[PDB]
Amino acid sequence: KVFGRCELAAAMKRHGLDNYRGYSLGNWVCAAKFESNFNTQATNRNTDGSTDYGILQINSRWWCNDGRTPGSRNLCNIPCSALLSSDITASVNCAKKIVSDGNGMNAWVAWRNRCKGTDVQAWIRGCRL
Ligand SMILES: [Cl-]
Ligand SMILES: [Cl-]
Ligand SMILES: [Cl-]
Ligand SMILES: [Cl-]
Ligand SMILES: [Cl-]
Ligand SMILES: [Cl-]
Ligand SMILES: [Cl-]
Ligand SMILES: [Cl-]
Ligand code: NA
Repeated sequence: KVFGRCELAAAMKRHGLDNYRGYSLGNWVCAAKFESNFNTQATNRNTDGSTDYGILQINSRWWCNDGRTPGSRNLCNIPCSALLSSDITASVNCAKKIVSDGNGMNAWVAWRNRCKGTDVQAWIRGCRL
């Protein structure tokens, strides 16, 4: 599924991401925009042989199991394929663990490079929330 901006914002809010660990909803929407372009099916192979999965590009080295990332953990206890669902519950549940891991949203390199410090509230502008 390719979410609409305000559509994803509403789903993230429903699922308890707005202000989770202090990060406003615009931060999460901005991260999803630059990680996956709002596409739940997005996958991206990393140079280390791990893969990033779903609307928040959660990575198989630590967070999910794909059976093909040697030495990796599965700290969210989910198959990475669960992160590709039209329903964002698994991705949100796992994002909450990630953002609680110590470095906040700096875990998402596209957040740090493209969202952090910007006017992130623009991403939820005009949304009925
Ligand atoms: Cl957009
Ligand atoms: Cl915001
Ligand atoms: Cl593996
Ligand atoms: Cl493969
Ligand atoms: Cl594990
Ligand atoms: Cl699995
Ligand atoms: Cl959803
Ligand atoms: Cl933080
Ligand atoms: Na893994």
